[PDB]
Amino acid sequence: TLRSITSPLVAHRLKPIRQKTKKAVVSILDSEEVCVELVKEYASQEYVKEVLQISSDGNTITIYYPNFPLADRPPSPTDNISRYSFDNLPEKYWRKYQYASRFVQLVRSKSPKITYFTRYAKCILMENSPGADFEVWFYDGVKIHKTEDFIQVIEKTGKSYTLKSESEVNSLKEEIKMYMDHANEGHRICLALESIISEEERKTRSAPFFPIIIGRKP
Amino acid sequence: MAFSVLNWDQVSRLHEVLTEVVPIHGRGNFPTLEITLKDIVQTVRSRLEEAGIKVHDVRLNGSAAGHVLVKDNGLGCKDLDLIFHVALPTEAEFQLVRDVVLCSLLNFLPEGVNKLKISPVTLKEAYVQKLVKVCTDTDRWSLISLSNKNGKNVELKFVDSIRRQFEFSVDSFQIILDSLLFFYCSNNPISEHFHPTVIGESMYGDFEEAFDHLQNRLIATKNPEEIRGGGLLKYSNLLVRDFRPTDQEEIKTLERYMCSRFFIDFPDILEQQRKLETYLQNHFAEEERSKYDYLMILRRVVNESTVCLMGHERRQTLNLISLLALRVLAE
Repeated sequence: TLRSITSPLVAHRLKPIRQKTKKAVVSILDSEEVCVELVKEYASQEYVKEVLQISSDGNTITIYYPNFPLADRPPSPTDNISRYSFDNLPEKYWRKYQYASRFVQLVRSKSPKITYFTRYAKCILMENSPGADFEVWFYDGVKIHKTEDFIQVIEKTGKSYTLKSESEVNSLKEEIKMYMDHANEGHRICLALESIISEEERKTRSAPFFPIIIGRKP
Repeated sequence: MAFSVLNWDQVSRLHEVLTEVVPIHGRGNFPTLEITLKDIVQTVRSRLEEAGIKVHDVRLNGSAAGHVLVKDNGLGCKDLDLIFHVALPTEAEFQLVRDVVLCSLLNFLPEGVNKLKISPVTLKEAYVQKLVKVCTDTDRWSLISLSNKNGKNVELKFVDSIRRQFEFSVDSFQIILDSLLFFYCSNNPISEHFHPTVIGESMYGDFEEAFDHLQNRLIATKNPEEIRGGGLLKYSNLLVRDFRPTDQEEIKTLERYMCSRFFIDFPDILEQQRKLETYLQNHFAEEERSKYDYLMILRRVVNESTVCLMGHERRQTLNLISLLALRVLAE
């Protein structure tokens, strides 16, 4: 089953973006739908063979074949369109859909959801929920970045290094332990705020409650 | 829904629809096909049964059912929609349904009957104008269209499950054709003292209420929740054909829903322009006088029923309607 290999993408609250690559065009439109254009070359110009329009909850996938020359936006759909639902998508389209999934997924991990200003650092919880990335930009220059797997640290000097697991976590210079403690306080706070704000949104259906900035620089 | 029994008048007019020779344009060099509804229905059903897909029902939809039930009404005879109640589990069957329909296309030719090696792709690119495959949670059906021009567009739709195509009362009619396809096995033709029992249906509600709406030229709907974007455009078509709401009170609310829901589905004005230009070229291909009146009805509705907070987008669409009028106002 397709559901057993990736989750359906979610483009809610994501800024529009047109990313060209060698074999594909993927675009997050203003409507929050996600479009993937298949591009083929014919000498003096590049065309678009098929279009994969993905809903904002990526649940409904519309795929069409117009004949078109590449443009600033995806070609408009004609009559010959096929609509599938996530669980009825045939394997022939999976690899491309997983391409869009990996794009959206990466964009979410750099699209802020909650920004929170402390007395020492600017935290940024990203949108790639659950276990969203968490950047701590200390005012003095030190960088910290937390993923579900690795934990990157940068120092004022620009010394750049990374960490795995709890083997190294405890054993470190006590100056650096302070930054992670404050960052985990911030992380717990941001996850609590996300949960409560989401629940209130569930009750109060209207304009989004994210992105959200909290506090200010001294 | 509820059952009704087609009277003799209705069965006769149905017979005329089913035996009317319809021309199919041939995109490209391909000759014009002189087909018939009876013939297509028979051939398609026979070959579907041969390929192992049971066809439970065959029905006649569109404005054709309404023209059968009430002679020369206001709705126009341009539509000829058929529905084949067919189970569609895997994509294999969807592809078989495409092959079967294209094969049965090959069957109508003068001397090209022996040219039984034209391929399904050249036939699609010569005779098919619109193709729609849907296999989602609730919706599950396939649609093949035939050429749309000086005659009439024949649309074949194969429904496994459908989100209950509710619309206005006046186009929710389906006629179960099986009884009449069976009736011809008779050696003599259908006469007044000797007709089959044919059954009409209404896809939501009391059938006799819809029939009344159709005789008295009424505007009605029953579940606005499941209304989507193009409802407003259909509503304006009813207006340009002198149909009135069932009660002037509630239609001010229906209008707002149609207006609001229209903006939800078409926020970008370029898509709006395409949608409108193609609607106009579909429903008023040659009705020159009807086009301007339609555009001005639309403008009236948009102006009166668009909520205040969307005034900005309101002006843009009112302006689009106006610009379309100046063109229908020169040629």
